[PDB]
This record gives sequence, structure tokens and C-alpha cells, in this order.
Amino acid sequence: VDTCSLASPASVCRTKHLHLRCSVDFTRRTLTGTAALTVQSQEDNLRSLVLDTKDLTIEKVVINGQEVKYALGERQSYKGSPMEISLPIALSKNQEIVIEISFETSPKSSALQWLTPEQTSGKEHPYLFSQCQAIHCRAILPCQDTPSVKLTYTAEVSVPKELVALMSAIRDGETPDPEDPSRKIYKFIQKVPIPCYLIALVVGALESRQIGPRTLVWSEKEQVEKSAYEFSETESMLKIAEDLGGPYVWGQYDLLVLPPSFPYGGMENPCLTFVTPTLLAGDKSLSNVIAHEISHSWTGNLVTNKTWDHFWLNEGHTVYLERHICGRLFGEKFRHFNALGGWGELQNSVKTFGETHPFTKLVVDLTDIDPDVAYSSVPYEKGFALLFYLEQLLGGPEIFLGFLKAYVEKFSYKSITTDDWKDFLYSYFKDKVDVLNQVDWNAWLYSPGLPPIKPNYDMTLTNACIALSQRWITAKEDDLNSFNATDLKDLSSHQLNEFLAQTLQRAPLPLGHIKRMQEVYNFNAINNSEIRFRWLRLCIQSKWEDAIPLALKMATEQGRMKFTRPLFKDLAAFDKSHDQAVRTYQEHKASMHPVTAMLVGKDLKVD
Ligand SMILES: Oc1ccc(/C=C/c2cc(O)cc(O)c2)cc1
Ligand SMILES: [Yb+3]
Ligand SMILES: [Zn+2]
Repeated sequence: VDTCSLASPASVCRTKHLHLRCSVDFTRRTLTGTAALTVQSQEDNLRSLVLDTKDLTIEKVVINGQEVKYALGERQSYKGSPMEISLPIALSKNQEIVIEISFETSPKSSALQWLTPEQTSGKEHPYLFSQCQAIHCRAILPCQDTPSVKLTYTAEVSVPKELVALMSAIRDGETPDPEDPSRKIYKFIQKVPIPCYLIALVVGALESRQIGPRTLVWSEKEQVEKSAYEFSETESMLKIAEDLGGPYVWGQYDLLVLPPSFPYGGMENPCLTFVTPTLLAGDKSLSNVIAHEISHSWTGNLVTNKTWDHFWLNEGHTVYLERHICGRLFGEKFRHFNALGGWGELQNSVKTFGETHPFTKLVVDLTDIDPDVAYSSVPYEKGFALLFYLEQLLGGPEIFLGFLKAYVEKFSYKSITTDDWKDFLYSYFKDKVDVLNQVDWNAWLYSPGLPPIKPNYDMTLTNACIALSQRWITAKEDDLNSFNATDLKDLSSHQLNEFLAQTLQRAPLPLGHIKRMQEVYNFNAINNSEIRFRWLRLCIQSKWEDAIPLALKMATEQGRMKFTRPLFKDLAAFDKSHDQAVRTYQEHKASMHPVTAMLVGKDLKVD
């Protein structure tokens, strides 16, 4: 059972296909049109079914040429309102019908962000983007809003002729709109069955440049050149992902670089990965996020978590694969560097939540929890830590990668639970079931806090970061003169980032140490978003007032929640910046991404 969904379960009926015809109305900030659902009954004598909606206005429902009865139940908070449809003729098991729902979204759709022209790069045209994961697809169209159901889809999207629509699908043509010469209809086909959270739409003033044999980058004109360079490694990452996971089944691997309020670093929308523009560091240093998104083309998009309680299946497997691609490209010691850094991110998250907090369990029961509220690094990093532990336990990377490849072949086009995965792990490693029985399964999967066992990590690239950080923490005033620009001489951006992650773990530092750090390292000049983020955090937490406007500016000039949430929270806990933080949030709130707005508001304990 999917406790985040109010729709009929897959055991009652299944959506096989969606045909979406819609029009994007920037004047009303609505999307209007029809969702035609091809539904297969899984039950005998089926007379009604229930769908997910959230702030949709239903016009009518039509089956076999005629309108039918439907009722909207009461809203259940973030789950929205269930829509019961009365079927005109009872269905037999495996019978299929098409149900056509005429609907319109609200301007307040939690799946959508509408941007004015001044919120974009070109300043001439508005922009729309979606973000359905986890349970916002219902806020766009009526559906069984559960990753336990996979469907194909086709879509026809009408938009102002001077704009471009793109979706998570192969582009299937464009023509003028017959019903309105000021408009174009773009057509789309997704031939691979996907959970509905993978449904994606963007409409904006978009251009494209080709960067590999099966990759275009898309963005507003003024981002194209930079994006083309930043992601040039994409094809070669793809080939390595294909070697590890098996064939890329989706045809195209395009990239869309979004405006800065996109809430995530990336979203693995099939055929068209959405990325944050905070990735555009100038040096390709943040390309693990492409590897991450690429890896989802197997782990998540091919084998899918059955409910959001099993989200670690998606995330931990993708992080595991992400780190193998980066290890191939840049060496096994880099894989261990990033693995150990992820363990540190896990320490931070368990420390922030508290070591007995339910959101620190690998598998969580999301029954009355908004997935957006529960979201964090835990499923990523505790997930990854589990697989890195099993890897070392069961014979090393080459052996565990054979399991990952087999696990993907086994569960392609399906949705699975943690037990499905563990049963399969036991089948695959039949000859190592004694070794498997040494694992504390209950603790790893179901207990809060840090895992019961820590993997073994090569420290080679980490040591210089730890050494430098310890110099700064143990320094007294008479030691600050000895710090120098040359200290950073032999550190990559990655190591500079880890240096700051380490120091931030012991924050606050004395204010004089942080002022000195800016004197000798000029971290204020670094535009790498990861580095700048943790530097500004270290500053605000060490109570440097000069950093207030720098932190406020980063918090609001981009909306990647990874950065935006902890910057506002740090700004709010700093007494000197508190009132300004709360005030800046209130000013920007109405033009923020609706989910980021919600979560920052809760973080600040405002409204
Ligand atoms: O966009 C989103 C996508 C996925 C989710 C899932 C969150 C979640 C967090 C956990 O600690 C455990 C878990 O099983 C699930 C939330 C938002
Ligand atoms: Yb001294
Ligand atoms: Zn992911």
C-alpha cells in the first residue's frame, strides 16, 4: 500500500497510458486541458476508481463519448483531495477503458513555478517549470500518484508561439495551434513505462546546443555557452554508466539548465535531466551531479521504489553508481574521498535531526508525513553507506557491481520494496549467505542514528584537508600569522570544499580566525556554489557581520534548497541577522518556489 496516495492501488486498477492535451496560460498561470487515462482493471466487476488530485478544478469526466459521475472528497492536507469516478459499465479483470478528464490547475499548484519575465535571464518572456517528485504530479493532473504504477505517455502542449515547450519524452514534432495562431503545439512521446513523478514540463525562451552524440543542453540563450562547457563530460559519463548498469534504454540524454530557483541540484526526468544553474562553476568541478542524474536512468527510472518509504533504493543505489563513474574518471582514491565525505554529510544530518529521530531511519514510514518535510541526505548517504559496507563485506567493487548490474536487469520496468531488494541480494550471493547473515539488518534498515558499522575508507586525499582544518581549530592568535595562501597550493576545489566541511563541523570558530581566513585565502572571491555555501555558513555561525549581506544574497539569488534552507536557518539563529532573515523571506516568499517557500517558512517558524 502507498500511504502517500489517495488513489486506488495497483491491485485494484493500473494506468497504462496518459494522453495529455493541454494549453499553458501565462495570463492566468493555469494549465488547462484533458488528461485521457487508459486504465486496466485488476479486479472483477470494477465499478469505481479513485484518483489523486491537489488543487485541480475538474470540468467534466467522459467515458465512451458521455459524461459520467465523479466526486471530490475532502482535502487531506498535502495529499490533496481524492477523486472518485463512477464507471458507466462494470469492468472485468484486465479490461481496459479510456477515461478523459477535463481539468485546470491552480496558480498555487505545488508542482509548478511560474516566473515573470524579470525573473528570467532574457527579461522578455515568462517561464514555467514542473517538479513532480515525490507527490506533486496530482497538482498538475488527476492520476494514481504513486511510483507503484508505471505508464507510457504522449502529450500535446500549446504555448505562446515565441516560447518552447519541452517534456521528459522524445520530441515528436511542432505545428501552429489551429485554435489560436498566437500559439504552437509541441508534441511528445514517452514509449518507456515510467512512474508519474517522472512526468516533466518546461516552457520558456529556450535554445539548445549539442554536446555529445545523444545530448543537447537547453537553457535561456545567455546560459548556453557556459552550460555546454560545464557538462562536456556527459557522453563519457554515459558510456561508463552503460558499462555498469547495462544499456541506456531512453534514446536521448538531454540536459536542461533551469533558472536559479530550481529547488534541487538535479531531477532525473527521463530524456531530459533538469539541473540547477549553481552547477555552473566554470571548471566542471560539480559534475558528480550529472553522474548522479545519469545513474538514475537505471536506479530509480528502470527499477523504482514502490512507495516513498523505500526512497533509499532510488537514492543510495544512484549515489553508489555515481561514485563509481567518478572513480572511473578520476581514480579509486577519489571514489573513497567522496564516499568518506558522504559519511560526513550523514554525521551532519544525524546530528541536526538527533540520533533517535525517525527521519534518520533508512526506511521510514511516511503515512502522515509530507515527503518534502522528511527529505534529506539520509536516504542518499545511509543508503550509500549500506552498499559500500556490503561491497567490502562481499568481495570488493567488481563483485558488487556484478550484483548491481544483475539487480537492474532483474527489476527493470518494475517497482520494488526493501524486501524485494534484500531477497534478491540473498539469491545473488547464495554462496555468501553466512556473510550476509552477519549484517545487522534491523539496525541498518529500521534503526535511527548513524549505522552500526562504518565502512573502511582510503584517507589519501582527505588527510591534507583534515590536517589544515585541525591547524585552524587548534590555532591561537599568535599562530594566525603563519597561515598563508600557499596552504591551498596543492588542494583541488574538492579538497578546499572538504577543508571547509571539516572546519564547519567544529563551528563556531573565533571571529579573528575567520577574518584571518578571508585575509589569507580570499574565500569571498570564490564563486563555486558548494565552497561559497560552506564558507558563508562558517562565517555566519562564527558571527561575522560582514558576511550577513553575502549570505542573504546567496539565499535569495538562487533557490537550491540544499543552500537556501541552511543559509536562512543560519541567518535566523544569528541574533544580528535574525530580523532581516525573517523580513527577506517575507518579501521574497510570493515569488519563491512553492515548496521551498513552505519549507523555509517552517524552518524560520514564520507564518
Ligand atoms: O521530492 C521528494 C522526493 C522524495 C522524497 C522522499 C523522502 C524520504 C525521506 C526519508 O528519510 C526516507 C524516505 O523513505 C523518503 C521527498 C521529496
Ligand atoms: Yb602560542
Ligand atoms: Zn537522486
